[PDB]
Amino acid sequence: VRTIRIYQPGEYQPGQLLELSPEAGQHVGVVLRMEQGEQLTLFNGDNKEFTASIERVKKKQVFVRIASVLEVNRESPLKIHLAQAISKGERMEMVMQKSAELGVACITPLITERCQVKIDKEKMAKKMHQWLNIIIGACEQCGRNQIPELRQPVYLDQFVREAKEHLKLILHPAFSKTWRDYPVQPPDVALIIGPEGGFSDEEIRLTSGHGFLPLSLGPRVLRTETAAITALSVLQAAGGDL
Amino acid sequence: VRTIRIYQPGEYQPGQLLELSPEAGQHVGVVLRMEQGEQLTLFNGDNKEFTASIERVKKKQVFVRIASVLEVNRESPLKIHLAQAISKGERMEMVMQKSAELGVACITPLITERCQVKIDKEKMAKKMHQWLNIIIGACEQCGRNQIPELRQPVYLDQFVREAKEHLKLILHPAFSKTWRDYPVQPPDVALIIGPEGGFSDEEIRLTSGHGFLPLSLGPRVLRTETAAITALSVLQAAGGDL
Ligand SMILES: C[S@@+](CC[C@H](N)C(=O)[O-])C[C@H]1O[C@@H](n2cnc3c(N)ncnc32)[C@H](O)[C@@H]1O
Ligand SMILES: C[S@@+](CC[C@H](N)C(=O)[O-])C[C@H]1O[C@@H](n2cnc3c(N)ncnc32)[C@H](O)[C@@H]1O
Repeated sequence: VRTIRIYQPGEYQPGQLLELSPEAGQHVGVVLRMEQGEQLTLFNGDNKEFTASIERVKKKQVFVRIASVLEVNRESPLKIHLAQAISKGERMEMVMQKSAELGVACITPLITERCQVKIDKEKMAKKMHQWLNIIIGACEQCGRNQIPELRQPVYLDQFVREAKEHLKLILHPAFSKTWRDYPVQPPDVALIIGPEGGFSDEEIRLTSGHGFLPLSLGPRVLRTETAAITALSVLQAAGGDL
Repeated sequence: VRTIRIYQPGEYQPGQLLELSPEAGQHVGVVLRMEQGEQLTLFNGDNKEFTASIERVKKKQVFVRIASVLEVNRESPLKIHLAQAISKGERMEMVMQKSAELGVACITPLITERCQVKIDKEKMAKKMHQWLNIIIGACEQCGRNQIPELRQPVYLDQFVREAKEHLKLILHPAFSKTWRDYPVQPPDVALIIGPEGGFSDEEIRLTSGHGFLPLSLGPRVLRTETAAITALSVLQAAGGDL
């Protein structure tokens, strides 16, 4: 059995008793049901890991004894900024979880013409909150000791205007080329993946106007959430740490 | 936009009047509520797309008239054999779907040491039916006109003994070799992926001894079902049609 990893930002040092955050301590003592003397690895989002053991469980609060600090970085050298068309429900959560597993540096939810979602300020905020916790959960899972940035949703126009990454790719069949036709390598990539219905010709004219080049992923139509993970897999395997 | 795709095995020809299989009629007649006169693209599993029109719908009996046949092959030239350790519930469903979207040729459900599944012949024949249907659904969605082969569950020990693919790979986070260290090319490749708990040292011992060579997918630990998506994406990108 592997050791449990818990996100706990902030600075602290070995030998120090730490009171776990509300969510951290509620994860450990309540959800995981762990007891005094059990072991834990904490990470702070800054690429450090802290070995620890549970000493006192008082209600939902959890106190942990730090054993040692170690600098452990599992980031890819290829920084990909995913711009993912918003899908309803579980598929978007799937993308949030697995794109973090695949080293994604930064995620922008994208509102595009053929997205089928209701854009409510209250609703969007809840989604953003839920998405960030899924990301942190995936980072506890996969070993990343730095949380990827989850940026506020923007329309296609804004994102394509502000995009400054050195390689800029959109998943779209027309005039597309495979990963071998592009210079996939650090520093960074902007990657647009669209909604189930795809993109309008006007949207392609706008993205193509701002330097986004068309990338294919084989002759089979991939689902929207499949396409994110496949695209990240292929780009990391080409010019990252896969 | 594009016509609804329905898997319909068997032999049939342009100009025939054809009664759809019960599951196909259920899908067309009840789920999708399709009307007489609407169009279907049937595929029989032999890289043929039949254009047909719905001539009568009576609950879940559906009769179509075949108009034309077109040979259309969306199979990867790399034949990948995924042997996926069996995981709980919806994780394995994701593997079946994504791997068919990704062009997998053959799937073997795999029983490894740390799998936590009750070996029940009633459960397992049922589960094999549910996995098959997820696969078939995936070919309908993604455009494969040929169903991947779904084999019976076998234990790791037997699978590794019997494997005959020209390139054999075992996926484990504590490896360092990447896809670039191997001749990933036709005809075929066998790939072994572990459960949520991974492989034991004994299993790594066993598979290495039977010629499965070590493959890593970067320094982050992927969920069992993420690893199937990433591994197939990378292998199709390297030697298939991605
Ligand atoms: C990834 S798809 C999202 C929709 C997905 N089919 C679903 O069910 O949710 C978004 C757009 O990406 C494009 N796309 C999908 N697979 C592709 C591929 N293999 N090569 C190039 N573009 C692709 C398609 O044009 C699609 O309209
Ligand atoms: C959740 S992982 C198993 C974790 C477990 N603690 C272990 O490593 O022994 C499930 C499967 O995904 C595959 N996998 C996950 N990350 C991988 C990586 N970075 N490189 C190669 N295989 C990986 C392995 O085949 C593993 O058995």
